[PDB]
Amino acid sequence: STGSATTTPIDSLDDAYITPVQIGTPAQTLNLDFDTGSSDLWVFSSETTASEVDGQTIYTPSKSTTAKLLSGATWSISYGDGSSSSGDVYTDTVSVGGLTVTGQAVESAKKVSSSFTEDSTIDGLLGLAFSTLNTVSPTQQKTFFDNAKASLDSPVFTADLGYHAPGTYNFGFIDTTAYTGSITYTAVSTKQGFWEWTSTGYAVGSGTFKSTSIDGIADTGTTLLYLPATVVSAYWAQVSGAKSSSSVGGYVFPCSATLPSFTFGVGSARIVIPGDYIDFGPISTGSSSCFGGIQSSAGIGINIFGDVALKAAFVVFNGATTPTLGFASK
Ligand SMILES: O=C1CN[C@H]2CCCC[C@H]2N1
Ligand SMILES: O=C1CN[C@H]2CCCC[C@H]2N1
Repeated sequence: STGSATTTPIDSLDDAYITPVQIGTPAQTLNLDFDTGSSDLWVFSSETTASEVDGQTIYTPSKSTTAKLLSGATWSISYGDGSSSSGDVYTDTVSVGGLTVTGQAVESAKKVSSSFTEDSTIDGLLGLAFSTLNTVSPTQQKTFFDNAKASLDSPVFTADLGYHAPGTYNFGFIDTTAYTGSITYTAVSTKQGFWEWTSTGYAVGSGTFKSTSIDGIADTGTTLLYLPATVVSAYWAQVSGAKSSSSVGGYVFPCSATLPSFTFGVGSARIVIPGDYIDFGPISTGSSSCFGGIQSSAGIGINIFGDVALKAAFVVFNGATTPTLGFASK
């Protein structure tokens, strides 16, 4: 089997991407944030505290003839940005772009933190990291990809995110019309449960390529590119007036600037992020200070190749017995 679904930016800055997902019988379609940095599929639901729902579409398990309470199971997750959610668990039929899994754990939120309530465009998350990170207790549950894997034509999914435009998540096949050149594959460590790999270096604008190993994760659920402070300083030094602002929480730059590109290495290959992809717009409405798309990972504990980096490439998440990642230009 295969599946193919379009993913759509939630706003004009590409702050996140949402993909429609069918849950239950008859189908209830919710728009989920596909997140290769976590492993829980959770949704706003009829069980979510009413004051914490503001415009999201909810899953109602009592209206699904295929829903079954997973008795005794609970879940609770906290993300790197301080947001969180928790609840109980149903199994139900879940379909993405024509690919159907029966018996998928659908984690129903009883509580969500303020940042989730305040984002009416995101109805929940669909985790695509390794199932070892799934938070369901006492019986850990598998991700949608893990459940689908054996049925897929090939044990892979691909992320093809757009810049200021929709893109595609495919399951079970590699669309050879969706990229240019060849796909360069690179080793993955699953020891932390992430799609963790090592970039071979970077360049700023037209500058010379610096060969240096940069360990990090491919995380579709993170908006920006988070890299070591040395690398990030070298980038922003090329932008007149750019500076790190403690009050804003990262590098800002004059909105009048033209940003340089940033290149990262994948083995001997190179992925070029155009400068415009690094512009996240005014820090507040009407400001002439703009927020940068490349930020330091120093306070995080891991480097994160988020959407800023991934959207410059066609990315293969190869879930074979030894997982690997593939990157192509497009
Ligand atoms: O609550 C948790 C459980 N352990 C991890 C799961 C994936 C997201 C990061 C972290 N947060
Ligand atoms: O596990 C993850 C990857 N996806 C994102 C969700 C929102 C907060 C940042 C990040 N945490």
